[PDB]
Amino acid sequence: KKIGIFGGTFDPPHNGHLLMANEVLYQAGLDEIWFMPNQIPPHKQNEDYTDSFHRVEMLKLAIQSNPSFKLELVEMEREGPSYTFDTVSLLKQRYPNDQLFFIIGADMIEYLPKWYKLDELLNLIQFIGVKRPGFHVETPYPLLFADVPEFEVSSTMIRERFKSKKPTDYLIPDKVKKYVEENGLY
Amino acid sequence: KKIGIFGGTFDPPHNGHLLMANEVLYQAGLDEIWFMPNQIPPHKQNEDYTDSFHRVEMLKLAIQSNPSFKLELVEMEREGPSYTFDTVSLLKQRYPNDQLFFIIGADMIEYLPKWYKLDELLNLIQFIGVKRPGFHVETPYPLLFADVPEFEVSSTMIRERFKSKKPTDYLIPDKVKKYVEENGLY
Ligand SMILES: Nc1ncnc2c1ncn2[C@H]1O[C@H](COP(=O)(O)OP(=O)(O)OC[C@H]2O[C@@H]([n+]3cccc(C(=O)O)c3)[C@H](O)[C@@H]2O)[C@H](O)[C@@H]1O
Ligand SMILES: Nc1ncnc2c1ncn2[C@H]1O[C@H](COP(=O)(O)OP(=O)(O)OC[C@H]2O[C@@H]([n+]3cccc(C(=O)O)c3)[C@H](O)[C@@H]2O)[C@H](O)[C@@H]1O
Repeated sequence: KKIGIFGGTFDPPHNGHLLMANEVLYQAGLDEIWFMPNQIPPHKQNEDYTDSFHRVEMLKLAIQSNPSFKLELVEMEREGPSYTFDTVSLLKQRYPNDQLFFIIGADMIEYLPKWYKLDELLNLIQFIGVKRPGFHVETPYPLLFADVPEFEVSSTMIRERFKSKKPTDYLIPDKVKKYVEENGLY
Repeated sequence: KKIGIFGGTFDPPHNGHLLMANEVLYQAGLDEIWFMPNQIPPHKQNEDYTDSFHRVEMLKLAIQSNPSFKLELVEMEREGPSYTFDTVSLLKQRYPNDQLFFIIGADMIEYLPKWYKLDELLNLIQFIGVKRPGFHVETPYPLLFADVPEFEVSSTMIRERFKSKKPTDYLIPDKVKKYVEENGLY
């Protein structure tokens, strides 16, 4: 079972995610994409990253309509900063017969260096890069690519959008927008 | 009444369209965007557009959920190649008290020169340029700009996608995908 782990803090989740996952899904020839949400984002524990419960909620709304997208709360499986090396380690254990790939966008590609235990991690799983507008890939690390239309949208956009009351339409599912307004986020 | 005429042949209409329009609507402080479908695309009369009726049908689906998006079939009422001069002329007559702006993406911007009566049209109404990924703005014509998130997605993408059965999800309203599938398009 060829699976693509798509970790992210999704605060909030937006179309850009949906499109990349859905495109990587096809391009890397995967069976299902796994949206894995951080308990507490490793690279940002000093940034004020929404309570998790709302992230997993917003996440569930953004991916319901796609049969091939599946939630994965394995990192929510208990306390401490969610370091991919630790998680992937664990995952390769629960699912030893499945083919696993991790997915990141241009953005993170630039961050590979600052990233806990990347040299051990890269040995565990293979990485798939996409290419996000504004950032750019180039890494000196083993990484496979997947052509994916560039879509300029990041959560931080929406958050500011959602606070200065700017559009946010056609950038996040109409379901995710409501949850935010409803549950008072951003 | 501040209006942004958003002409296109929309074959098919896609999120890129929806996104740009909804942004320009904000960025240029307009009251509503008018999606204006060609009867027969001026700049490509020897290609294949799809009979129109479907373009208007697909167009109608894409913009239903947005109260500020409106359909304008003015060009559909009177035969022959839909030249923006002729039309904007007429428009500036039916609506003498409303503020009218036209809208194009980097795509069209590059094309301003090969464009029936630009010099006289430019006199009639003000254009608002966006910027599409792949193309790029630079023109020697009087044009205003509206910052709008780059979204690399074209109808010609979809058409090919919809015919080599590739994803198309998250690129066109799901209502638009159905119409195509049901009505045997592309
Ligand atoms: N338009 C777009 N086109 C393509 N991708 C886009 C995108 N907008 C956001 N994305 C991003 O969406 C995904 C994730 O969303 P987002 O919430 O922004 O992701 P983010 O919070 O920045 O972090 C990405 C993941 O990498 C892991 N990480 C990060 C840093 C350090 C370490 C470590 O162990 O040391 C691990 C962790 O699992 C995290 O969930 C991809 O990472 C991608 O970069
Ligand atoms: N991702 C994206 N980001 C921003 N904009 C994007 C876009 N993808 C498509 N678009 C385009 O969508 C809009 C229209 O859709 P589309 O079907 O592609 O538009 P298109 O068929 O290329 O032509 C644009 C409009 O210009 C007029 N025109 C064109 C050529 C010659 C003459 C003449 O007077 O001789 C007149 C005509 O009224 C038409 O409605 C904008 O033109 C924009 O460029």
